[PDB]
Amino acid sequence: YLSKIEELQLIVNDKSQNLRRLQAQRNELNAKVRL
Amino acid sequence: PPPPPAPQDVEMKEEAATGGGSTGEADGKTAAAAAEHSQRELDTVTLEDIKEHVKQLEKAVSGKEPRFVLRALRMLPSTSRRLNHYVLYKAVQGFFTSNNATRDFLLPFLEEPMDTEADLQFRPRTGKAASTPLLPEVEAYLQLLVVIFMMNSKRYKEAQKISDDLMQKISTQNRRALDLVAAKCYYYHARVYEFLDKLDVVRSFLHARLRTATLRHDADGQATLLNLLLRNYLHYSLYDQAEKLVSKSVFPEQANNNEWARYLYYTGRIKAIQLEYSEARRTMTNALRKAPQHTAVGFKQTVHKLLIVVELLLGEIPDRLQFRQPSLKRSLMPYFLLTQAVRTGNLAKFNQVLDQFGEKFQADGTYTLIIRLRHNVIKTGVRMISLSYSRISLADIAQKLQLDSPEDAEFIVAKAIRDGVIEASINHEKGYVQSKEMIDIYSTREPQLAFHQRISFCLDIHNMSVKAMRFP
Amino acid sequence: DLYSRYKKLQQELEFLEVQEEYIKDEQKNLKK
Amino acid sequence: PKNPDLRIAQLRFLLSLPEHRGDAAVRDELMAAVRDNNMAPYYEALCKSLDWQIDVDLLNKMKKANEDELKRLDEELEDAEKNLGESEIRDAMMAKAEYLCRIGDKEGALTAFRKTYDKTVALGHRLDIVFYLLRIGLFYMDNDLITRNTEKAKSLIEEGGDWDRRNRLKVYQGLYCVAIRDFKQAAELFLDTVSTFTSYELMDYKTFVTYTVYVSMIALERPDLREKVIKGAEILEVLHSLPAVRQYLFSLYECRYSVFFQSLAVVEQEMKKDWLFAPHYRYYVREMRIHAYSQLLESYRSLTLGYMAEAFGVGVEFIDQELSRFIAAGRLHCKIDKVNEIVETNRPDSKNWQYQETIKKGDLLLNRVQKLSRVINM
Amino acid sequence: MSEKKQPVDEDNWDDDNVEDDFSNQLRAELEKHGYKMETS
Amino acid sequence: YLMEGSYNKVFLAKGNIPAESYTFFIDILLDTIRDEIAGCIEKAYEKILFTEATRILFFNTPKKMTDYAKKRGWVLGPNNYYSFASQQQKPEDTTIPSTELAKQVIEYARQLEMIV
Repeated sequence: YLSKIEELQLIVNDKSQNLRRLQAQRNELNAKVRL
Repeated sequence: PPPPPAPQDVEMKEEAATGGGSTGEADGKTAAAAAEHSQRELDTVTLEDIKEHVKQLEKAVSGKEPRFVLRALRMLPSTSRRLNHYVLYKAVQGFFTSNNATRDFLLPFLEEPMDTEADLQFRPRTGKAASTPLLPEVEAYLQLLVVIFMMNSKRYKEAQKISDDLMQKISTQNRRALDLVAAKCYYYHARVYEFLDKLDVVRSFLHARLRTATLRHDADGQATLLNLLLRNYLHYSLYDQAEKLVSKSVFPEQANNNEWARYLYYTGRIKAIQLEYSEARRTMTNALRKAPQHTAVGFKQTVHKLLIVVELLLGEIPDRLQFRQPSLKRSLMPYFLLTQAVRTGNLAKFNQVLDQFGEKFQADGTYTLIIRLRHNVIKTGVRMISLSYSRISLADIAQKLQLDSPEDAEFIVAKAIRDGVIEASINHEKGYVQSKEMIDIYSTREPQLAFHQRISFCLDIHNMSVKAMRFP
Repeated sequence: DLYSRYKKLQQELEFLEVQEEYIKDEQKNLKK
Repeated sequence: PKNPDLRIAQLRFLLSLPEHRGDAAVRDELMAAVRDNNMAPYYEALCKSLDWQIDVDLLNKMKKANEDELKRLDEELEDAEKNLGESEIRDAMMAKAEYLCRIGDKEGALTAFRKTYDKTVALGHRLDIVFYLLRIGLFYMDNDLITRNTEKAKSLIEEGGDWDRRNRLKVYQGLYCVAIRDFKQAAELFLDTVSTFTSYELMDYKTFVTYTVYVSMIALERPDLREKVIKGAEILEVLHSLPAVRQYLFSLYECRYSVFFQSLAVVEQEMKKDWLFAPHYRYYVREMRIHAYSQLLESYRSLTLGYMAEAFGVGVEFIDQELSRFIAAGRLHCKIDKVNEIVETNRPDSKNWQYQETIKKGDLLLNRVQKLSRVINM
Repeated sequence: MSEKKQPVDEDNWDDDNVEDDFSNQLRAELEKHGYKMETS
Repeated sequence: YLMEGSYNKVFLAKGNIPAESYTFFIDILLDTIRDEIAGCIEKAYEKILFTEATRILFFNTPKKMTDYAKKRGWVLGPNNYYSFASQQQKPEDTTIPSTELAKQVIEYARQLEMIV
């Protein structure tokens, strides 16, 4: 029960998948604008 | 028997998207909040507050809560057939006889989907199971075999705090569902515990309940429990208001967007009742412009009867007739006449309105109004006339405003300098003010000094738009 | 499973730190 | 068929405001009851005027004659509908039954208006609808009548409409915009003065001349003032018979202020004694005065009151409460001193408020639709 | 709580009340309140 | 009535203010009269004379008002009173308001950068 705390609290921090989802989308966007 | 199909339908539409829907939105979801059926279910809570909830009467007694509380099981995919068991029991209200199995038989019913099986892992099914049956019961407080069951049903919701802080071996983020419920129902807690008396150990329930939402789930708890604490200390006397003065941690993401509004109204009443004009009236202003809609009558009207009282104490106040609901008109009959007594400089009227409606001023209960309202009369007069004339005499304003002597007028000028309205001196022999207005004061750099805050404020809002662009 | 429950999400944290840094550089190239 | 009934509006206002002549209305309006078979001047004056000691059988034999005309209407309508006339007998019964609403109360309305309300088939069969409700909505303090029938006329009667009668609608809407204090729409709606010589709706064109002057003394700008009362002569001659009015306007172009007090006080005496003003003329006079004062302040900067008391009389402590309240009414941008006696003209726009209004909108607007931008979230 | 029939449904204010308190009054009226002096 | 503007409602109140030893507190009330006189004797005033020190101050002349002429940096004029020769000590404060606003241009212009 000791360190059963923080890893789901790091799964809280998977908004970087969402913010960097927008950044990955944007990479595709302007990358293919360039292409 | 033709109307109860409507709670039969909307009930199943609630626990469909909520139970199966938000449980499916809770299994692995919600990087921040993918459980849109949390907020959808709260919109159905508002629907149950607009409508009758489910079975307060509904032409029968006690139909849905003995019915739907059973048989979820969370098993092999023939548990949609358990939803078919939920649906096909509706020939009991339609064809059969309805029977009384609420408020007395709910006490094992709440154990029943837990006693079907070890049903499922996530606690929003349990808080759904002790909220969505029991929250239809909290709004019938006729104080006769119905408030003790609000009492006990919210002891089961105390067992939802117990099954909130001690669930998922710590930190699955279902508070972002359950505090979404444990906002609303906890207010109902402080409703029903204050339907009879002041609560004193529910103060402590609230205290440790604030402490569990400290850091591991600082999401929707701290602000709503902060409202319960604020209205606790507000309904009670003024002793614990130095708390925010030392523990000012009152700043969430302000998600609910009405919680932040009426919350900032409430601490507006706090700083108002301490002593404050400017900050108090500008969060009266800010909470006033954050008043959501006109979708609830009266709740802005009476709260706005209480909103502009510090502006009644400014002396610079207009009369709220476009705010005036005509249903509020019969209740602002003292209050229209109160601000009538404000702008009139009469004294017999000043004590005549207080004399006439001191009982409604007790319903106000904010008699710091009257201790400084005569003071507000003399500040409005000196603000108007001091604003008017550059070199007036104190004998001019004095024996017009019935001051009868020069020396207390010199005390008015003295404490007006001390309060800093005008730079009025005295041609010091016996009074007889020599003074000035103040124009040619400055007008050019001083505005573009303010434009640092206008446009630094604008770039604040700019980065609010960039972070607003961070959403999709 | 607190042996390596704690550790493994950091391995999948560093890399998106690097591209989180790096998308600004590539967009900075696409300005060029 | 409106003008003596517009005099009935005049005369119910005579019943209403002047209690100096506490019974002039029963004199000339009961004089209007014994003629025209009008039974209203003891219905409403039975309710509103005096105790009516005895006029009972003398006016109920004519209420009996009102019943006789009413029942030969109630025989002419079905004894005439044998002919195939599209709303023609309906026109015959709405003329004399809306004229019964002229004779009687709103019973004449409900047997008249609501009866001819539905099978309106032509323009005059809606022109008499909208006009012949505008009369009674004007006679009473009613607002849904005179606004909403004209809303119907904007819908029904027009489809583009006649040039003339839509200007007549502009005249009726101008009468509401002078009932309410709608300054630009009164004078702007009274712009033509061409198609309105004397209709059956116009019991006096000179009253219409008063109606346009009493608002063109507020809303009209000074180049617009010379554009109307000086560049336009079509109104000049019918107020050339009103030379004190014309004197007040040219004085208003001159800013001589004692004749402002005189003829403005006379205009106030009329303003007491004219309907559709009583809820409104409190705003009038002082606004009139600040309409004079500002250009007075545009005269120059460091003014003394004695130079003003030449044009004012004893305007020393008069302008104390007057000018101090006009400053205190959020108006009259100046500063004032007693003994050094500084008067101030300023208010340079490119200063702060032109810089202010956009964020005045875009703060409650910003938090408003920003608040709308979070309903999507939770 | 909107549970009824209803879901179909200082600048110059404090001064619109005092200015609606003296509604037929003599707030200004120069030639009246100013030249009642020398009329007798 | 204190904050209404009557320091003589003090002496009208002290006619019957014992109030079970409400004597020390009304002496400290006299203190909060006199040190506020030490604030409000020339706040935005031209000057006063001795009789104003007889009215607002009391006890005619102790060495406490002579102390008031010799504690705060006071100009005891000949039957005359001054805070200073100027009472305000020459306010210009910078005579240069511009360069610190260029420091506002330093950090503010930096704030315009890093964002878009």
